[PDB]
Amino acid sequence: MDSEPPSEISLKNDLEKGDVKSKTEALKKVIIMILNGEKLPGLLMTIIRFVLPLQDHTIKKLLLVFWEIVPKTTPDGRLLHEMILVCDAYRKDLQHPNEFIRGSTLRFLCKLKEAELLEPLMPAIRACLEHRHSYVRRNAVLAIYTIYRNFEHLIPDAPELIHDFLVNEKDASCKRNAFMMLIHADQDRALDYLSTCIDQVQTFGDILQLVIVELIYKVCHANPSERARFIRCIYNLLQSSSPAVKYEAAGTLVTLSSAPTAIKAAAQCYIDLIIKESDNNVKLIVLDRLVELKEHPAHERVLQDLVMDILRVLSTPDLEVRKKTLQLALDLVSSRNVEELVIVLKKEVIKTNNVSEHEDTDKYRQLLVRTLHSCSVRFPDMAANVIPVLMEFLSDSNEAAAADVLEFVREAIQRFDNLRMLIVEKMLEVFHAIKSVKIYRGALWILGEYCSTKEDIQSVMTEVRRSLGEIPIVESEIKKEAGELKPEEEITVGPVQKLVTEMGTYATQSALSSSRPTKKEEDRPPLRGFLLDGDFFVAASLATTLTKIALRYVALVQEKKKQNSFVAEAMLLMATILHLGKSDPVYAEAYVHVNQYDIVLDVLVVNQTSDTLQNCTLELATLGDLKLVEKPSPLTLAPHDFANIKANVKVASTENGIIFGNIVYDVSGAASDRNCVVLSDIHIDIMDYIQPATCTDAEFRQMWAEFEWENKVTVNTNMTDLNDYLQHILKSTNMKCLTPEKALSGYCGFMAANLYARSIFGEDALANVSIEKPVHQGPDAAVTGHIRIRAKSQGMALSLGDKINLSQKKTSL
Amino acid sequence: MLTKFETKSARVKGLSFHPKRPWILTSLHNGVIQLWDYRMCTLIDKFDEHDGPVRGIDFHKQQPLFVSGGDDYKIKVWNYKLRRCLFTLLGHLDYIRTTFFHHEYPWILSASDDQTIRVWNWQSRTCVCVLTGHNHYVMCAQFHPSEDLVVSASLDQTVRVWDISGLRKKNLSPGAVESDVRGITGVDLFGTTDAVVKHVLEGHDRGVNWAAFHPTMPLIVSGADDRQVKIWRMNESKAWEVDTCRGHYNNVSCAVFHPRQELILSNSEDKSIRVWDMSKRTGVQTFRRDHDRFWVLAAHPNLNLFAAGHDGGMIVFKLERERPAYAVHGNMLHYVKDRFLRQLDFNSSKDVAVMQLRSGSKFPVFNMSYNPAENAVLLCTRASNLENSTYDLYTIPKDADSQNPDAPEGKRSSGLTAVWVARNRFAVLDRMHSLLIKNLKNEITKKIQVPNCDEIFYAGTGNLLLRDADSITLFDVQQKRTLASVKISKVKYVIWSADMSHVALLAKHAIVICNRKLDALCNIHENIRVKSGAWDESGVFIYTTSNHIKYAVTTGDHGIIRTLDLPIYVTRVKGNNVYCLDRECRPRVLTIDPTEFKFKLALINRKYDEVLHMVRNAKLVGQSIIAYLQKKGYPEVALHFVKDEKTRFSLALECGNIEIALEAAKALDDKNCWEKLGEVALLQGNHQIVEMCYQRTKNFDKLSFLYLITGNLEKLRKMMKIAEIRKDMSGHYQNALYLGDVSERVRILKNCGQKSLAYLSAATHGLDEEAESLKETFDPEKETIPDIDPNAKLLQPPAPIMPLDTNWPLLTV
Repeated sequence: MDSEPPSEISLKNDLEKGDVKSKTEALKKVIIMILNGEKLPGLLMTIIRFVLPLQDHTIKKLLLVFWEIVPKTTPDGRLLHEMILVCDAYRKDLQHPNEFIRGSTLRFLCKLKEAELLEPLMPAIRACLEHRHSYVRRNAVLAIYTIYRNFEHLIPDAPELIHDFLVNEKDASCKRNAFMMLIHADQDRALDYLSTCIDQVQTFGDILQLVIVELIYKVCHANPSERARFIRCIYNLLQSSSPAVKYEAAGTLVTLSSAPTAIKAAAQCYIDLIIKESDNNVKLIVLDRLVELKEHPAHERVLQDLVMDILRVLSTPDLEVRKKTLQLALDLVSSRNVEELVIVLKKEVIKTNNVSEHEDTDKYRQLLVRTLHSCSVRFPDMAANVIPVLMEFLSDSNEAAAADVLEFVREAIQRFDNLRMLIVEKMLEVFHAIKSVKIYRGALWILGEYCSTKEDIQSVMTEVRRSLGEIPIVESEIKKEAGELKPEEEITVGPVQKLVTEMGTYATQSALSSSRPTKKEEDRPPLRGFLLDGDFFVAASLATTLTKIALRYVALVQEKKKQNSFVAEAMLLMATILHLGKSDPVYAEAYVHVNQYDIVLDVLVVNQTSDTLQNCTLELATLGDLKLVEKPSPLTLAPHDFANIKANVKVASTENGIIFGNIVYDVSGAASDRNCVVLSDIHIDIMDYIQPATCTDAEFRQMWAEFEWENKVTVNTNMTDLNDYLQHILKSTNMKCLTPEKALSGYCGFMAANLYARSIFGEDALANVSIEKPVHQGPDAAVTGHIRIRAKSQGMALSLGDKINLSQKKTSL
Repeated sequence: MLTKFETKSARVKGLSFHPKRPWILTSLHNGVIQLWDYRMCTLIDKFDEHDGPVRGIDFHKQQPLFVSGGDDYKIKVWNYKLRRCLFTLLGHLDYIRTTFFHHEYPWILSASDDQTIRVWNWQSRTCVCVLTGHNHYVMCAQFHPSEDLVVSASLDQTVRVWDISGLRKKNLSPGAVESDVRGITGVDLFGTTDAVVKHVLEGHDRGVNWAAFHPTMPLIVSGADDRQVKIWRMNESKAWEVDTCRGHYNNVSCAVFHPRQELILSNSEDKSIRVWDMSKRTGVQTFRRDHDRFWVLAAHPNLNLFAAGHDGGMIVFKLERERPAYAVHGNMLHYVKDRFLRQLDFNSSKDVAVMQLRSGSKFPVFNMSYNPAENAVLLCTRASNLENSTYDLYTIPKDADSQNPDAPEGKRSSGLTAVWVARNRFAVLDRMHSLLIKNLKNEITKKIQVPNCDEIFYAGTGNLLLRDADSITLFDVQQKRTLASVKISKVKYVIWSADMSHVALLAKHAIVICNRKLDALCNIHENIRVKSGAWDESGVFIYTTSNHIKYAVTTGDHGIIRTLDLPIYVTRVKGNNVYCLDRECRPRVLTIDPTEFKFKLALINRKYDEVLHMVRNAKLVGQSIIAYLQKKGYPEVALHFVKDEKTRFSLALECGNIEIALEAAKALDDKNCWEKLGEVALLQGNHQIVEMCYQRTKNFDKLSFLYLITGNLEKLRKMMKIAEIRKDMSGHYQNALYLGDVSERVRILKNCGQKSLAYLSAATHGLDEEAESLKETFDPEKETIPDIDPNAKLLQPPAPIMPLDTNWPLLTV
């Protein structure tokens, strides 16, 4: 009988039957239905009658079982007395020669904090005063303590009965087996006795002595219990810069992340921390101790650095461990992050050296070039390293492989003015075999800026200019680029001037030069030719032309703040980006009142009628996410009764199977068809059910992408900013205004709120409230705001859309 | 036709409509019976009462029960509230096809396929009667709304009308003493197979499977095994009244009358359900719903919906109206037609209804419209949207078609539509499907007029002649011109004040009440759109927005007057009463009370003495009397209710006299209140009151600071000691400075162990001896001269004021 709540009639029958097995099974079936929480008092006389005196342990044990989980509730066969049918003949049970029945009886009897059993539990310590097992003596210290807990904090429970009444706790210390139920409030002499016992311990018993009294002067003295306290005590005597090298903490710690890569990744972190405490700049974070595994002697054999190499990773162990490991290389050794990121990047970025680090997918290659290159932009020393490695990247000599390479290096030159003169000659080489945009773009920029340095350019450019591949974006990049630097410093059959001619043709003009350009018609609609066409005031010469622009870098460009940079090593970053970091007539009148922060729905129940409505009961219901914190409890609604009855309200619950409308309120009365009527007290909305939750800009952005929010409305009374009406109203449809999606200035400055919720509707809810408050001569519609809304199938989107207008209720009875 | 309900259950042999409630029972061939709340969508019960087909099903609503008959050969009675079998009885010896319940005593009738229908009395031991005649199966037994007679449809080619209180049927010749039944050729030929004959009816269509009545007619229609339906008079057994409806293709299981339409609805065991003309008695149209065969039919005796049972399940289907146009005059609701004929007026919480003569509608409603003075009703008839029909005007208090044909009142004339309009006796009509104006020449206008025409909009309903083709257009009195057009969001309704000059329109929050043309007088405060609400011409606006009728406002007061037990629409407010009718159109009325209204009419006119009487438990709530009256910043209302320890606290800061605060603060059992009121106290000016508070919040150090500022020296010392012990070094420390000598610090600091600080303080005052004591007890060296003096005079003259600022003067207003 797993859980069957109607079966009590059969149990009575089964409980006495003249067959002992049946009786045991019955009583067992009662236990299992109560434990789940089901019907049990009908049976009581039957249950109690067979078992009572006997020394036959199994039925007695079963009855003994049922007296610690419901004795108080059941009363057919027990009623209320001092020597109840729980203990009257269980004084026999306590005083049987078999330890088990006595012991069991003692154990339940003393366990209860019952006051209708207080006297019978007190000399119940007799059953276990003699200690036939470790179990008997432990059973005794726990039972005396449980007696002490049960209203006997004074002389009824404190001395000895004949050996224990609160003194097993003392005795246990010096006896062969220990266990101290003495944790609080008990004899001082036993506490003292436990200390002595630390030495003459029994190990289970030591965990009991130890919860009470901890800290040792020793190293130990033995056993897991003492050992477990000991690592706590050690952390005290050296708190300083974490544990560093984990103590006896290490054993539990592995299981704490049994799923399976995460342990190594964690372990790797600690091992890296431990090596050294470095400068602790941007991603140079290694704490713990400065010297404890050093770094870098030149006589150390086979050195520290061997373990450091693991941390430099491509994936060399698996991805979770990889992400931890790349950060960890950066963390022990660099200048900041820059130094070790360049080494690390050199390995990752595409080459002709190894083909286990090159790939023909263009974005990844490109990104890897940008990561290597960002290190230079960060720190100078890296510029010198980067440029020759970049030329190796080029040497791959696939159209695309060159292409990616050329694209970053060209950015680097914008930063690094006439420093990378050397690269230009390498960069031209792979520009001729071509099937893509990227190669043309980049090459034309290097060869263009670099012209003073070289003289090749008609020849290199011209094979490509009459070759094909994909050429949209090529136009833009060649347009600003081709002439640049020194007015007449090249010549192969086209000097720098031919280049300016070319540069202009490629931009949007027409001219025979480099055997004509591939295309002329520019990239995306805004860019066009014209700016540059106007430009080249002084023909490709460092002055105030293309050259200027080329040998200068747009805004601030420093660090790895992503200003001509990309922020570490490209593969590690994907993982970091991913991390969102999300945090019968009846009359009612009613108002909601709050006194001393108690929120209640006031209801007055009125019988305007002369007719009888007796049988009157009042209930507030649990609909779904609405709940009663206590229904109105008066038996009112009688002939010409006016009553004030208070129903307490909650807003947060779990969905019930009954209707999901406004608030259900139920009054009952006389009638047999409609004994229960549902009638209303004032408004509560569907919106309550939504649950508020919040987003950060990353979670908002991810969800924006994840599912559409095209749906918009413009809501009146969003004249005001985010903070005022809009927040308060948004709150009531369990929403909250978080992070921005705005871009403010002297022409821009709609207030933008990123909203989130996680509705109990199988959807989230998100929105952006844009408040069109004029920051221009031509506003949208002046003050008002357009709320762009969604939910996960946009079923709550709509709630956001209208619950940001207005919202107010009041009455004054 | 609209599908209200459709649940696939599999082959439903029996179907019955509850006459009390809008419920359906179905008995299935699968042996399951189900009771459905078809409007609510909630399964009431489900019983497998027999293995095989259960062919008959009935409601036994005399006490809240359902009755079923199955092929167990029994009529069983079942509880729908307790789900138990109330009683079981032996109907017959074969299939119970249909069962019917007597309302005389708990007698049950069962019709069987063993050729008898019997009635059995449970209450006693008796089987009271057996009604015999059939020679082949009584397929169905059906109640009329009177309980005296029943009809049975049997497949021996007859319909037998029975008496249930009678032995079989009940009749006796007054022209002879002999039995009505003749077994010989008389004026008709039949056998001897009855006790007597009251009415043997034709059923010839090779046996009639079912018979049923229209709720208000003696006429019955029967569907039979062939492919015809035959309509019979059961009240005379005429054969000059019986017409045959032809359409079906195979054995017609049933045919019953549609209560609410002038059509007869039939269903057959082919695959079609066919609808029949009830003024022509032949098939108007055939529908296939492709659930295959239909073995049962049902027409609602509560005139709700209509239902037919099929071999896949059953459907209850809808041919009814939703949201009808209406207006209330003084005690008369006038509404546009809905099910259950004409009803209205009276009740206030019951879903019962009762009749009064106030029918605005008494013929197909092309238009129903009130006079703006409310003295006539215009009902436009003979449908059409061509250019002509008829319009009949009725008098508003009690309505006939014509009142007298010899009197100006109740006349009729032609006009496609006619609808009343302002000037309060006028009407405007369409009689060419243009806007024509109507006069009669004095009194409420009844006579057709052809002058004046327009070329915009198209005739329909209204109350000011509403016409639509893209908007709701109000038309003028004596001008062809459009008076104005309204475009707004609606909840499917148009709400009139009661006078039909004015109109209320529903908007995004609540409703707005407006005058003639579109001019907004005010907006009803309430978050959501109300279902309906009406204004007693202006001022007292009463509305429904849920299940309760509450006043938006009366004289600036706000109240919920009372709740009803059903959702409802306000019919309008004309008089003190507000009258309501819902979708089904059951009435509720409510007297506007002097409950909530008097209380706040009184509080507004600053009467508190009046207001105490006014306080009743029909309007007490929690915050409109006992805590709403704690909402004046110069307490007035606040003074009156102050019973809550919080309201008392509040009251005190709003005056600025915190003498009451401390006590409320006390009774709020809280420290925070004492410190905050103490601060307010310092603000009224007096520091005695501040001290007491601040002392018990334990801000001895704030006090220490306050105290020279206040100019006490005695009190300042008390603070020093009781802050000494706390080691508040910006409490105990203060006071020594503040008195002319520093000695207080010296000891406190000694106890802190701050010997240095203690010496410096002491030494400077020239208490070098104490300074030395501190040095000697602790580490010496007192010689050192810090960035502060270590021995330069400290003396201050403490507080020149003789009366202190604990004794700050006050008068208090």
